[PDB]
Amino acid sequence: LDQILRATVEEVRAFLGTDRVKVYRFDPEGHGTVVAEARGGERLPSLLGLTFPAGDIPEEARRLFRLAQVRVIVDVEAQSRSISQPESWGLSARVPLGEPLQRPVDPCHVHYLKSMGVASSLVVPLMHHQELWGLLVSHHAEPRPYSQEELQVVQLLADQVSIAIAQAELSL
Ligand SMILES: *[C@@H](C)[C@H]1/C(=C/c2[nH]c(/C=C3N=C(/C=C4\NC(=O)C(CC)=C4C)C(C)=C\3CCC(=O)O)c(CCC(=O)O)c2C)NC(=O)[C@H]1C
Repeated sequence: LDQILRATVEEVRAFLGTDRVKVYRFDPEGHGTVVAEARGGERLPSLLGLTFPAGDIPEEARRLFRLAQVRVIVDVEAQSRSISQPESWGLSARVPLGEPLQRPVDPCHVHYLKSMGVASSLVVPLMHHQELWGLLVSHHAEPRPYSQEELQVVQLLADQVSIAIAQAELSL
């Protein structure tokens, strides 16, 4: 699995040429590990082999990853603002899909990325419909907005990858 993913992040990155693209596996406890990381160069430190703090993924958001497989952070310049204080939640039948087009992100995570030297982050999961094995995230040091064309690229590869991680798991 590791070898496959590592090969996936390196090759895919070459196509996106994005400052940094990595795969993030989710552990039932929340302790996920970087099993795939690509970088343009020694410009941005490598987070490979490092462990992220458990709980990095909130509650309302993580549930969306399982429901809509669609998340992205907008240019910090436009300064999207949000509050970690949501009103109730949707029902099983209802599937909330970013009511607004600006889907503002609370400041806590925005400045967090600023600390990472990132302005806009895109997320295109590499997993199943009702089950999340991991998450893919791309970093672009530009205030430019996200385009559907970007989705076209990962849509075909992500689906083939999400399948790879699923098929590879059977080995063990
Ligand atoms: C601050 C109190 C907390 C918080 C809230 C929060 N998180 C997001 C957005 C995202 N979080 C990430 C982070 C990652 N990038 C990575 O490199 C990795 C792998 C190690 C992760 C998991 C990203 C890219 C997202 C998804 C984009 C999105 O906006 O959904 C959100 C949005 C959810 C919402 O609207 O409430 C917020 C506001 N982040 C924390 O970790 C807490 C400390």
